[PDB]
Amino acid sequence: KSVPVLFVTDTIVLPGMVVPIALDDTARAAIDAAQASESGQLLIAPRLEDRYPSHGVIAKILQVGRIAGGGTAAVVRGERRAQIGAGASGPGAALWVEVTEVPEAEATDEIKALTAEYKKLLLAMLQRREAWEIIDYVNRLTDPSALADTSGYASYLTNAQKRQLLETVDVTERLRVLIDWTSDHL
Repeated sequence: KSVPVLFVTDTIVLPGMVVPIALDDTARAAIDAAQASESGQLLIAPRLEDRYPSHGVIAKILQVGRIAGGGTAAVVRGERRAQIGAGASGPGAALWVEVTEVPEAEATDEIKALTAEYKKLLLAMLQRREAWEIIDYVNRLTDPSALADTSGYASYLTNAQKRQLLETVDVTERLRVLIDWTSDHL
């Protein structure tokens, strides 16, 4: 399964997040490519360093629009993690990658304990932010991955940390590292 890929340097999109992305040359190429395709699918991947990243997030383009400063951003919603395979030039002038579905994770009882205690630290950290409205939603949230998502929007995590979350398909590994980073709130 082949999709146009857009590399981000300044956000990270995890499954479920909705983010604007300022479109550079490479990026509008990808956006154009995705809007032509059957599926409209867009792969969102962290910074290219010396290798294709192991994983990106399949995303749906919500809206493409001009923004302050004369440039354009695309609003995208992350849908699911995908493993990145082979690359090629493709339709349009986009970079195209073979992707495959990640396996979904069964609800281990220790995942539920990890998710429970990450939720406790998150609510404290949100309470420190006076993010009262978000505390409302986070209270109703039980989906570990969807909860693990929340930290993509966190301003106290580096984009390197967030990339490490993206590339960690293991939920119990994700929750644990999130517990550590969120537990840095002295």
